[PDB]
This record gives sequence, structure tokens and C-alpha cells, in this order.
Amino acid sequence: MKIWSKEEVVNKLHEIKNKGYLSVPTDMFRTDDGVVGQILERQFGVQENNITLGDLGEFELKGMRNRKAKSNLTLFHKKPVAGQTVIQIFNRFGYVKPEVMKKKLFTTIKGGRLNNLGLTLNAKHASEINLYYQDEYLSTWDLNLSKIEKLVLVFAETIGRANSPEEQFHFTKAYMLTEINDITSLINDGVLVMDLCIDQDLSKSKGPHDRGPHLRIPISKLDKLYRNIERLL
Repeated sequence: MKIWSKEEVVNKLHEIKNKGYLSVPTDMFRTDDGVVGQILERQFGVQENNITLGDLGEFELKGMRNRKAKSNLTLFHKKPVAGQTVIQIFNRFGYVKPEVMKKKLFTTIKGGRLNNLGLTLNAKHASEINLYYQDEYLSTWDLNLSKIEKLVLVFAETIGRANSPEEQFHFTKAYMLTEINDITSLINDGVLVMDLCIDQDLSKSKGPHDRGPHLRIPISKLDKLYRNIERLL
């Protein structure tokens, strides 16, 4: 595997910035989300969302649009490893509305407080996030501290409408984030936020459409998660 140096990363960041506004490659398969990171990876010449730096270790490579308004960094996008599945949560806590029925669970969940549905998060160690309804346990996600310990986060200015085929991206700022704080307090103080998003056309014979649970943190709160935030570009 390719080993990078920090200087190589910084040089690459400048190389990309110097190209100006980049278009979305058409040979690239795309879903509804993640285009910024896809382009960033292509510009780094890599096929995954991480790179290994010499003695410094493995860094996630993440891209975001630059916005004045609030935005969120995604920390994970995955299913629980134990307890109730996302579908079993959806079946129980989702609600029905109409023409003919559709069922839905679009909810945001934090530690420290129950939300409108009675749902909340708890951690005993950083390593693990548990979904409860009130004091009843439901499911568990693992948070891989090792994966998020070290991050190269790159911001793009854009022209054109977000997620359109004609959108263009100019990567102009980047940061190296390391030295991760104990996440227990960030979960239990409501800093890290989970979302569940599942719905279903109850007339049809198609299964539920689960967009996949996310754990996210506001960009404005990154200094609560990382003790060392260094501007690279």
C-alpha cells in the first residue's frame, strides 16, 4: 500500500486547490450523498476514504462543502452490531399516515435527554453507544475510536446547486484533526447526534427503505472532540 508523508499531503492539497473549480466526473457512480468525498478521494488518487502517513498512522480523508450556516461531520454510517435491528426499531416506533398508507421513522437522538418518542443515547465507555426507549435498552453501535482518531478534513467552495450534475467544487481549506477526547461526555452531554431514517409504502410488497443510521457532530463543535486541530491549507 502507498505510504504518504505529511508534506506530501500538504502538497497534494495545494495541487488540488490550484486546479480551481472541479466538475463531477461522469464515470463516477453516485448516490444521493457523499459526492464531495468521492471527488476528494479521486483527487488524492485513492479508492478509499483513508490514507496512511509514515510514523503518524492512518487518517480518514473527508470532504465537506463550506457553509456559513450549520453543517455536520458524519462519524459513522452503519447498522447496530447488537440488539434490535433498525427495522425492528422502525416497526415499533414508526408511525402511519396517508390515498393509502405509508409508515415512517425519521428521528434524531441524543444523550442526556429523551426526545419526543421517549428515545435517548447512553455510553459506559466511548467505545460503545446504546439506544434506549426511556430506561428500556434497545440496540448498540460500536464507535471505532481508532478510525476517527485522526482526520484530514477538506472544505470546498461550490458553484451550482448542491448535489446537481453541474455542481463544481474548489477545495480551499483543510485541517488535520487528532488527539481525540473521551467521547463518553460528548454522547451523554448531547454533542454527538444519531439519526434514524426509515420509511415504507405499506401498499407495496417492497421492504422498508433504511438510509442507514448516522452518528454526526456539528462542525462548530469539533474542538470538543479533537484536542489538536491544525490548518494545513
